[PDB]
Amino acid sequence: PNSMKNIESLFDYSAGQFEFIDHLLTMGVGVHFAALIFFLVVSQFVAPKYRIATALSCIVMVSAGLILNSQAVMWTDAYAYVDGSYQLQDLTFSNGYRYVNWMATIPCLLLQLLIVLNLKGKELFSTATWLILAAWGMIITGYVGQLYEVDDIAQLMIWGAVSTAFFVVMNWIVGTKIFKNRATMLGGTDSTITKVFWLMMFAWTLYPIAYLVPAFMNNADGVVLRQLLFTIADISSKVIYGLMITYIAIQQSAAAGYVPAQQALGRIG
Ligand SMILES: */C=C/C(C)=C/C=C/C(C)=C/C=C1/C(C)=CCCC1(C)C
Ligand SMILES: CCCCCCCC/C=C\CCCCCCCC(=O)O
Ligand SMILES: [Cl-]
Ligand SMILES: [Cl-]
Ligand SMILES: [Cl-]
Repeated sequence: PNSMKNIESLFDYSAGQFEFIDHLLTMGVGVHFAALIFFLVVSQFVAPKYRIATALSCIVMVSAGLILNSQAVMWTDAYAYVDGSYQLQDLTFSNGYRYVNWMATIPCLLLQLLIVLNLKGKELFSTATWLILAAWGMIITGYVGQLYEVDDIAQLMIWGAVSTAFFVVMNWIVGTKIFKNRATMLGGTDSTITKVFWLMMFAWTLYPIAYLVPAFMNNADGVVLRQLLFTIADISSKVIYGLMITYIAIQQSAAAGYVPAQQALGRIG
C-alpha cells in the first residue's frame, strides 16, 4: 500500500545492506524487551505517586519492540535473494507503521515526564492534552509527508515544515514545564531533569533528519542510514530516556520516604 510510496521499494540491496538493516531492527527488539524486564522488576521500588511513569516505560518498550519486530519480519517478507541481490518480491514493507505507532508511544513518553515533574490534577490533565494534540499534529502531518518521499519531495518538505511547527511548539511546552517545575524536584532530580530535556531535544531531532534522507541521500545506503538513525533515536528517546525517568522516579520516591526505594538505592550504594 504505502510500500511503493517509500524509497526502500526503489532499490535492490546487497546482502550486506539488507542484513545490516535486519540486524539493526532485531538488535532494537532485544534491547527494548531486555529493558522491559528491568523496568518491570524495578517498579516495585517506585512509590505509588510515580509508579505509573515506570509502567509507561514497560508499555513503550513492548509497543516499540513490537513495531521493530514487525518491521524486521516485514523487511524479510518483502525481499528475496535473487540473482546476487535482495530484490523486492512484494508490498509488505513501509516506515508508515512507525508513524502510526508514535500516536501511542509519544503520548506515553510525554506523560511519564509530566508525572516525575510532579504535575497533578488539572495542570497534569490540561498539559497532557495540549502536548498530545501537538504531538498528534506533528505525527499526522509527518505521516502524510512521508507518503510523498518517492514522487514529490517538495510536498514531503512542506508537510515536514508543518510537522516541525507542531514539534517546536511541543518542545516549548515540554521545556517550559521542565524549567518551571525544577524546584519541586526531590533528591535532587532537579538537576537530572534538565539532562532529560537535552536528551529529548537531541534524540527527537534525529527523526526529522531520518525523514529528510530521501531528499539528500536517495539511494540504498540512505535507506540504511535512515534505519540507523531510527535505531539511535529509538534507543535514546525510549530506552535511555526511560532509564533516566525511572532513576528520577526512584530517587524522588526515596527522598519522599518510600522505604522500598530507600532500600533499593541503599543496596546499590
Ligand atoms: C520513540 C518515538 C519517538 C520519540 C518519535 C519521535 C518523533 C518525532 C519527534 C518526529 C518528528 C517529525 C518532524 C519534526 C518533522 C518531520 C516529520 C516527523 C514526524 C519525523
Ligand atoms: C545509541 C544506539 C547505538 C545503535 C548501535 C548501532 C550498531 C551499529 C553501529 C555502527 C556499525 C556501522 C557499520 C556498518 C557497515 C555497513 C555495512 C553495509 O551497509 O554494507
Ligand atoms: Cl506515593
Ligand atoms: Cl514507537
Ligand atoms: Cl547536585
